[PDB]
Amino acid sequence: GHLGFLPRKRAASIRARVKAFPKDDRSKPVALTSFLGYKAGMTTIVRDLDRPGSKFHKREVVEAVTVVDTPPVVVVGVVGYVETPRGLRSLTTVWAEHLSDEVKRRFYKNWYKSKKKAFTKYSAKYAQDGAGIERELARIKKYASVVRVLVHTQIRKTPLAQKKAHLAEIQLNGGSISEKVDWAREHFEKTVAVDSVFEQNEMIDAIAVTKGHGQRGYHSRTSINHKIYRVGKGDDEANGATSFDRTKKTITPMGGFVHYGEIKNDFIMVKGCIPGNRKRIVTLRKSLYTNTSRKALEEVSLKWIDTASKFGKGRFQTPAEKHAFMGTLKKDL
Amino acid sequence: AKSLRASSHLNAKSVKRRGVFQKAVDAREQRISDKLKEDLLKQKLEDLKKKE
Amino acid sequence: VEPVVVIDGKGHLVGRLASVVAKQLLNGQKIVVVRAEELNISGEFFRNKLKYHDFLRKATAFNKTRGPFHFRAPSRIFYKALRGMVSHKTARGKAALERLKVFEGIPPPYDKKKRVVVPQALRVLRLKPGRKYTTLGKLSTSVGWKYEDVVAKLEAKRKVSSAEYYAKKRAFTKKVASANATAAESDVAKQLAALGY
Amino acid sequence: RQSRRTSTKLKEGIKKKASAHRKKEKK
RNA sequence: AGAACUGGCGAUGCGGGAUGAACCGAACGUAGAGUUAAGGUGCCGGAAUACACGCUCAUCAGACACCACAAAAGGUGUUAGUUCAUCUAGACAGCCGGACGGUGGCCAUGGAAGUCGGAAUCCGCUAAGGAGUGUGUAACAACUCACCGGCCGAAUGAACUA
RNA sequence: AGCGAAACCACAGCCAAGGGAACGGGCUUGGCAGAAUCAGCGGGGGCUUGUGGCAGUCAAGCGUUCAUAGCGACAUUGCUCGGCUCUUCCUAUCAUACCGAAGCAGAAUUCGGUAAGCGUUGGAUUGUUCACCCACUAAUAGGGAACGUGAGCUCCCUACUGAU
RNA sequence: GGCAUUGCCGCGAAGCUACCAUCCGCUGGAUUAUGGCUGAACGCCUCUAAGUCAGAAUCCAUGCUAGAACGCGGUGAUGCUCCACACAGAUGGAUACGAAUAAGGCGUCCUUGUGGCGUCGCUGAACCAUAGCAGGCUAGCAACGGUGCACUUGGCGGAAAGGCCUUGGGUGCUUGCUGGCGAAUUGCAAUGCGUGGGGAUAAAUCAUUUGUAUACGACUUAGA
Repeated sequence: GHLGFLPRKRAASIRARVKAFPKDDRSKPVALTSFLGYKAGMTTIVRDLDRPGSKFHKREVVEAVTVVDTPPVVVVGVVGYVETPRGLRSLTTVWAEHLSDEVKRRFYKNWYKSKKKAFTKYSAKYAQDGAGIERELARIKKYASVVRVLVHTQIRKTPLAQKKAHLAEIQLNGGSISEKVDWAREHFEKTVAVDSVFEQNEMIDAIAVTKGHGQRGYHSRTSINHKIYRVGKGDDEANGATSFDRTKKTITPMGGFVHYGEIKNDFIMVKGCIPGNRKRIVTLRKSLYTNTSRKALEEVSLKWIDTASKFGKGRFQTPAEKHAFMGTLKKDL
Repeated sequence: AKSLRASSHLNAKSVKRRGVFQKAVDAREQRISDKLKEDLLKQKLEDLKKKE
Repeated sequence: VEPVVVIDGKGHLVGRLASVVAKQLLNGQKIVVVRAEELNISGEFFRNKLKYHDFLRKATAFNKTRGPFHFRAPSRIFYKALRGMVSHKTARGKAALERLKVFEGIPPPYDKKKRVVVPQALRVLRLKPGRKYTTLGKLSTSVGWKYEDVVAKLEAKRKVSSAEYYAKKRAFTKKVASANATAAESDVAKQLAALGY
Repeated sequence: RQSRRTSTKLKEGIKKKASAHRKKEKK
């Protein structure tokens, strides 16, 4: 086997962590660098390949893509790390007062017995014009090279019963640290959209903990360069409808995904297969650099999204496709 | 044959860097400054539903 | 003498320096070495860069991880060097490299406090003038140390913020060296001189 | 790389080569 | 390899040689004090990061041990010598000038003039010019150093030894 | 959950090198090393290299005196009972990488240099295998790790993979 | 269909799981060989000696895996309260420029410089502190300073800041100067902050539940 993947041992968490972060462009205004979500099955996809110089130029091409449930995500804190001779050293993190039940729940292993007294005497540290709070912001604003944001999943929106929000650090590649903080100041408690991190037709890498078996498996793996096909939004009906097909249907197959629910909010559709399995948390980073290849230049024209039920077999797409073929039966009339 | 760490593909994928996919990020960067900043304005509407 | 003798590599010869830094702990002498990176040596560069890698290869067979660990960062480079002349392993030893401390740069609380050197071990003063002589910094780097800069940069800072200091002091004195000058030559004084002072 | 320790079988297998050079010269 | 002789270990500790059957010292009652042997005195290690004169840079120096094997040589590394030769009658290096006349010697031959070759390598002029040391040409030319000479102003070159 | 042996037992059991004697397990010099414990494997117990020897024009020097006691370096003249898996390392490189040389036009070839990063096949023969041939591929390089993987072939200790 | 050591056949989701399938598989330095540039040694020349440019699938980073179980940081939550007990070598001062060393401080004039003039170094053998019962108790003079102590104003320090300065007042002390008292007999040396129970309250574990995990552990979930 491969030597570099040693020790082949258990990951620390269900949530694998972003080892690297994208560099910096100081000319840009402030931008997030990554985003989190949950793996949700595999779907078949067809489109015409507008790749020049190709043996499959302009022809129809069929490929399996994974959909990842990515809800809008909420800031609860900002962090400042100083550069040291010894690397990096978070000198201060600072939070946002109005924390949700989901975030607080991350601070208790036993939520039921608890007196739920968590960010409380810290919330009374907030209760004034600022003073102590605005001090610790100025602390960061003075020193510290990289400014990272504390955020958590909106898991109540999720069709998962795990109920306990995941915390993940995501840094900021917007230039000047004065801007960095004065972007995190305004964006405390505010929910952050998925389409405001990634567009369609983009290369991204993904992180996830791998499908455990019986030691074998259950390692953190990062795959690199994967094209986002579709960014959909939960408020817009007909996600399955392309510019071609245009029949009103959701990307969710008839009766939800395999061991995963209805997709009642925003999602990402990524080329090929993300590591791990459905339910697992994945964090998507924006590829560290600019990989200008014709593999990355092409803007895709999706044709049709296979929304057949993968549980068992799928001969049809919508419930409207069952009774147009069957007609009408016993229990109906 | 050339490696990934060879001098050929390093020079080739250095010239093309300043293409469209530095500006497509900037075109999306405004949507971060638009709808996410509209989330600041939408919650300011509900705060004016509470201040009334 | 002094309880803590913050030294300072800046132009010393990894060896020698060491040795003495060594003896001195063995004879119960709290030291502290600074600016490790500006430590020197003997010979070209493309040497120390050998007389090393070799060292590098070393490492263990069956289990690479358990073996001669090759530290990069200067400090340590020089450490070793020294934990190599002190029967380390034996109370009296451990009891030493217990007494030691080797920072790269010159962080607080030492920034603020006089240092010193160790004749009997400066490039300038031992190397036949004009002869090949390596300078850690590179030599570290060349083989892993990821910071040369941080140090560097987060340096220049220090130097500054200091010199500045200086001044303020140079300004001060001057005044003294002036007061004493004038209120010098009146009896009392005189007298002293006779004795000498 | 080569070593600079003399193993004792050599260090004394030099003496027993040097002794053979003594009796060779005389004859 | 065999023979003779004299030691050492064998019955034998102790200091030294990082460690050891064959090496260095030194043959032992129990102590204190002094002096040393052999070996050392950057640190591990008790003891001069002593003094003095030199030599050496090594891309894994050297501290390698009757200086014994790979060793006879190689090197535009370096320090000293030895023996031949020029040297203000101007040397060494260097741009500059001449570098010729029978003659484009003679056989070879489409073509050979110094220069694809074969056998002689003469003679005259001079300061000095090889019947020629190379580049080049179909053959010539032009260039060439070797030998002078002028411009400059002192030590230089060759073979070797360590 | 109960009941419950024995064999065995000087003593412990980490590597690397050195410890002259097919002796390393305690020593010397290093690397190192944190209590406690469970589950695997079938894991272990200054040698040499490239150009023959014989007679000779050789020809620097050394030979008691010094070519003729005589040797003598590189040259040139004469005759003429093995081989199928899986690990690791070596460069003395077969391909791939970049150069240097060639009457090397181009394509291809030959020789040489730095380099061990990455690769190195399949079929008829076994009276003792002590031979080889066309088929592909970029190329189908040579070796070491001693009874390598013959306790994979015709209830002694611990490395290692992981787990608390 | 009661049953057939898993009765046979047709097909089948869930799973075991495969080149028998699909997706993915990176860019910066520094080099060897080599080609150079300036250019000595050696009044020419020369890629080299001092310099310097480019350059091999190499090297080293970037990226990828793990995270030292005795490496570290930041942040959330209250230990608090009542009783009973228990107590690797300080001895005046770590006395802050940086860079060079075929060079440098320090002072001064400015023509603001690689500037001039002056001067220093040849050891910290210095500097600053340094007298009082191991440092007492009291009387003035002269200064308007030195210094100790809790306070207070403002500022600086993120590399391991966890210290460094300053403003204002109070209170000591002052050996700067002069005093006035005490020292014995110590006999001639032998330095002179945890427990064991309670009470109130933060949380973890067990037990239960879930399965993305699983040999057992461990891991993930859920429950006033």
